[PDB]
Amino acid sequence: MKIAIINMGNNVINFKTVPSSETIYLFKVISEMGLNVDIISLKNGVYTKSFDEVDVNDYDRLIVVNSKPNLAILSAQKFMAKYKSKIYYLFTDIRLPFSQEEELLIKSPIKVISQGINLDIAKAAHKKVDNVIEFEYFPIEQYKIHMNDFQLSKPTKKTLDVIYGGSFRSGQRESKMVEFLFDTGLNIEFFGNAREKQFKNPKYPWTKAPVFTGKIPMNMVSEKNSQAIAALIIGDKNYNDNFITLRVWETMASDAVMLIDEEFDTKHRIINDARFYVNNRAELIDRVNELKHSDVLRKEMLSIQHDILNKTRAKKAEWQDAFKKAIDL
Repeated sequence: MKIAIINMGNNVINFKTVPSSETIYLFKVISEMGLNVDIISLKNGVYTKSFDEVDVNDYDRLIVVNSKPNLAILSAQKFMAKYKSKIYYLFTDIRLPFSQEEELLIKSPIKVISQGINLDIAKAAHKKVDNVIEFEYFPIEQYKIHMNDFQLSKPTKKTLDVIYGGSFRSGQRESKMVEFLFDTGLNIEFFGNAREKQFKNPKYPWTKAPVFTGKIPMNMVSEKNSQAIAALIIGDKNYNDNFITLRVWETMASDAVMLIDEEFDTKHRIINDARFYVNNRAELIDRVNELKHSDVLRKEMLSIQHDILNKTRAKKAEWQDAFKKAIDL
């Protein structure tokens, strides 16, 4: 069968853009499943084919990913509007559900392959889509760990207590970042798209902020994380008890102990060990001190999380088969 992948919102040509890179990594892992795949974009290149150089109905399955209208957007729509079969939408971000004069109207039925295990959240987010639509769960984010050259970080010299990478997402996220990363009295670093000046809501007061550092190359999350004793996984609305994110795997792979905000995984799906979960600032402080004072606890926890990462990678074949079934192969 011939499969084509389209990035609905961004242009794809190289690794010099976060959205172009993730698309190329997905393409790589799907190709490696032993599938004839192409990426359709604006231009022809070492990784893509241009919309005008391919025939839309030349492909048997069409996979769509996504991450102010522009060229990539209008072109993708036009292309999909001429496609005559079912479109497979990878639902990887709660804020980015599929969404849509005649040359742009998509009429094909749409199957949403949800990264989150709770399909009701997936159904509610697309309640505005009139197209015939069906839902299925698949852990898409494991694509990074099934990369053939994925590796676990090795013992690193610690220069930080806690590290957190992320962008300034307001609301619960803002409230949770202030709760776990501010006024702790620990040596904390916050890397990514977030600046101290953004934390100006009188609703969430704090005295002392963590060290904010820039973004880091999207292939060094684990190495950045390894400089710390622990790395934190913070909850977000609708992600909690639903999605597992790339940050979880990147953090699990690192030399830093992965501590998870309880509210993000109340059933303890990620790791069935209470030691890895914290409910508030007090617990994070106590847990980090325990880790700092017991090299034995720290090493034990690390080997447990690396173990969980490894069993998961051990099921690569079944993950591949599940993916194919999800795209009706």
